[PDB]
Order: sequence, then C-alpha cells, then structure tokens
Amino acid sequence: KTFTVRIVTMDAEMEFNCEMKWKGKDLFDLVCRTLGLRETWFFGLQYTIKDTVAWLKMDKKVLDHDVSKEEPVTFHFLAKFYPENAEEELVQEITQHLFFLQVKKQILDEKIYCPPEASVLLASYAVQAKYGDYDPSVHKRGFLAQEELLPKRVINLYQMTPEMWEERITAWYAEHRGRARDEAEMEYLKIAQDLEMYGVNYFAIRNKKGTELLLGVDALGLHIYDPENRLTPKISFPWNEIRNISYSDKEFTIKPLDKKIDVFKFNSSKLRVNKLILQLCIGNHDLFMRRRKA
Amino acid sequence: KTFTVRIVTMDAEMEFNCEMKWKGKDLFDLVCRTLGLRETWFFGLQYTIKDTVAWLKMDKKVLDHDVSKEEPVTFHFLAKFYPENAEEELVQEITQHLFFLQVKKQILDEKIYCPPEASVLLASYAVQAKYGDYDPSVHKRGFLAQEELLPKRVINLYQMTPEMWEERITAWYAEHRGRARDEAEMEYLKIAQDLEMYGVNYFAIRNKKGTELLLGVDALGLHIYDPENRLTPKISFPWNEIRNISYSDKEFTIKPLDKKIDVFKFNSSKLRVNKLILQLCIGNHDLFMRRRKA
Repeated sequence: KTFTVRIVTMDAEMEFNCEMKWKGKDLFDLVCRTLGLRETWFFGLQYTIKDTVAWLKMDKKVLDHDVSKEEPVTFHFLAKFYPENAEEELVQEITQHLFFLQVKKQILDEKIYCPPEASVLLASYAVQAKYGDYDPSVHKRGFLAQEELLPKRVINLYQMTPEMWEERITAWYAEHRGRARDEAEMEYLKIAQDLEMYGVNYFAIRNKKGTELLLGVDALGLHIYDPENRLTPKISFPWNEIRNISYSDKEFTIKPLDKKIDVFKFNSSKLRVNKLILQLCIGNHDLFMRRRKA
Repeated sequence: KTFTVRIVTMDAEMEFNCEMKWKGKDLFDLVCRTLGLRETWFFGLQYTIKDTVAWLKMDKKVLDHDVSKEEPVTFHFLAKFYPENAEEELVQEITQHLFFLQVKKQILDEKIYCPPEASVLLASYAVQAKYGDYDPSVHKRGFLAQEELLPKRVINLYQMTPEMWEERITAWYAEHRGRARDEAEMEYLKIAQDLEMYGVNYFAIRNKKGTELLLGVDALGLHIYDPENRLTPKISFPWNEIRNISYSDKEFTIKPLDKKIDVFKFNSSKLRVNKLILQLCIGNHDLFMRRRKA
C-alpha cells in the first residue's frame, strides 16, 4: 500500500501517502505539484544522517535512503541551490516566497553574516511583507515589540533603546508604501543575495600541506577560504573553468579547464560530508550552465 | 581665427579654441576626445535661451546658435539621454563618473525626489567614492561637516543635527569597506536609477479639456502626470507603441500604433520648449529602438 510522509516547508507542514516503492522523483514531483511550484531545479527534500544534511535522490526508492522508517517519514522541503539573481530567475510567487522565508531564517539565525544597517533595511521589507503599508494611525509606537526582526549579533553591536531600534526599522518601512507583499519579499532577496555568505555551503578541508581551510560551494563555483574569513575567499574556481571534480577516499581533485593551472587537491574526513559535497558540486555546476544558456 | 569656448562638465571646467566656423559636431567631438569618452550618444552641449534649456545642434555653426557671444562662449557638457540599465550600458569609467556626478547633483538639488533613508544610503556611497574606505583613526567625528551630502528637504524634515546625520551616513559608509571608488559610484547610480523621477524630463502642458498636466519624456516612453504627482504618471506610452510624435503651432499629437487607442493631443505654448520636447522625443525613441536592434 502506501506509507505516510510528512513534508515540512518554510510555510507549513503537510502529509502525503507515499507508494511504498516510489522513488525520490515521484515524491518530489508530487510535493512540487501540490505547491504549484514549477521552478523545481532549486529544491529538494532534506533529511539528516548523524549530524550531516542529506538530500533525497531522484532515482532511488524513498525507503532505501538512510532515514527513519517510522511513520510519518519526514522530509524538509528546502532550496538546495540558489539563483545568482533572484529578480531575474525566480518567476513564480510561490518560489520567491519560499526562498524569502528560508533566507530570512538564515539571516535571523546568523547563518549568513549580515551587518547592522543591512539588517535594518531587510527588516523593513519583512515588515512590509507581513503588515502591508505603514499607517501611523494603526502602527503606533511599539507595534513591532513582539516581532523577531533582527539578528541578535546586531543588537550587540548597537547600543540603542527599544524605541530607537523600532524607529530605525519604521523609517525604512515608511518608504516602502505602495509595495505589494510579494514585491517586498523580492526586494528582501535582492538585498540578501549580495551578502558575502549568501548561498554558500562551507566545509572544513585540508590542503596537501595539511593546512586547515574551508571549501565554499556556491552557484558561482568552488572557493577556498581561510577559516577565519568566511567573507572573501582567497581562490575561486568558476564552474565553467572546471573540467572535472572527482573524489576517492578522503581526497578531492579539482581539474581546471586551463591546463596551465595545476589540479587542486584537498582532503575531507567524513564520508557523509563528501557525498553531500558531490551532490552540491554537480547540481551547482549544472545550474550555472543552465542559467548562462545552452 | 578662434574664439574661446568654456566647457563646464560635472567634474571641472576647461577651455578650448573653437574655430570661427566650426559646427556643433566639431566642438562636441573635441570635447569627447579630450575626456576620452566614446559612449558619446548620451551627451550633448547645453546652453540656455531665456529660461529654457537648449542643446547644440551637430550640423550648425556654433556661432549661428542663439548663444551669448560674450567670450567665453559657455556650454555645459551633460547627459541629455539616460540609459535604461546603467550597470549594463555605462561601460567606461569616465561615462559612469559623469553620470554619477550629474545625477547626484539632481538629487542634492531636489530635481529628483528622494526619501530620507534612501538619501542617507546614497550619501554613504558618495562618501566611499570620495574618501575611500572608512578609517576611524583619520575620519573623526565631524569629518563630513563641510560636505553637502543630503537634500535640504531631507535635513528639514527632522530635528537632527549635522553630527546626527553624519552618524547615520557613517554607519552605512562603514559597511562599504573594500569597495573601489568607481564601484561606489556605480552602486550610487543603481539606487538612483530606481527613483521614480530619475531620468524624466518634465513639461507643463494642457490637455484638450484645458486641464493642467505634466508631460514626462524618458528612456522608456512618454508619460502624462497630474501636476501634484510627479512620481507616478497616470498614462504611459512606451516608445515601441508610438507611431510618431509631431506638433503644429502649440499642439502636439501622440499617435499610438494600436489604432484601437485614439491619438493623444495636448498643447504647449512656448516654442523654445516645444523644440526641446521634440528633440528629446526623437532621441529617446531612437535609442530605445537601437537598444532593441531595430
């Protein structure tokens, strides 16, 4: 027969009857159809193995994955890949909305570094999206007292009173009058996507000299960071300038298209992490080309 | 022989020896070459007839123009047309720079409406472009005291001292650390180009019911505004939807390509103004078509 699956989006949770033998693709397609989401290339169904993220594979039976067999089998529907320009690439409202909620949560939880003035500008669009137009007759002093709008780190950097933080957000909010909810969420993405950590998946690696570094995998390419600086990578390899990315035991090899550049090798200890790195490299390389033409 | 011509750019003033019989084209080309400017189609050499703007005509002798002959004969080198997409179309540093200075002055002079928070963010990029990275050891409280950074309109909307505005501007300025000066000017333009009044030439007109209205001519088309609202036009005629634009006496006729829409007629009495409207319509329409390979 079927087994119950619970799907958690950034919006809500829902359940479906999964045919005991369906593959990831079947379940994934059903979720996307239900949401009315056709820009499917950015999304996946996430589960966790130990303390590492993993994504359902399209060509593999759902119950063959390393997931609890206990009903309901639960997956989180999330963006696995990010566009380079949200305004250009995200055509549907549902798609824009789900990116907005996912990225906002990353900002509020300090997964993406966001400086204070940017955080206030972002909060003002989140307020527009939720409340609609500012109206001083309805939105009186203190109207935002129970809303989570800013990263905690930002409060630590400024020594302002509750009233002054509210005023700073309101000031920007007042200038968005006339903007529809969906527009506000897109404006939010437009600002967020310029943040240096936006859309980057970081992994601890070691180069051949044994130096601890971070690998960043993103929509633009593969990047090497010093561990103390997640903002600006020291080396970048654009997706269209990489010939091959292979893995064997704890070692990855980045093969440049330009033969004048030597192959770049690094090590990564966890098998489950390496599997994820490969998933993200293949997918990002793919979308990079798709978004460019072809 | 020659006569001295004074050319005023947004950067500085310079003088040239203009041959007694040179045409507009000769003097314009000399100015562009001197600036190292090849993206010349956006620019012209401006003078004033009574209270109205006028542009040097390329095929007419400089001295046959209705310009004061008191040496130095003076022209202002200015953008007459604006790109639809500044980041894409303004490729040379000089072109970007001249656009940046001219639009900034429009903002500071209140020719383009700009709300307060936007004004501060804009100012912060103007500061990055002028001073380079924020350095608190050099840029002490008060370092911006003699700079004109915000529209007077904005300053007068609040009870804030110059030091308080400096604080707001500095907070943003601090977040631009690492941005090159030319890049900061482009960031300024990207924000400015989205302001509702950006790039619009306005003219007082009367429709056939005798109603006072404003004609807006810009890179995208022709627009009809209520005089009390220069931000949002009530009617827009995109350039690719207009057959032709002409006038006879004080009457202009806009002829839609969609025969289902009646021609739009309006009056404008000042001949000097009507000549300017025509030039701006022809040039904008022509550039719009050319951007679209037609």
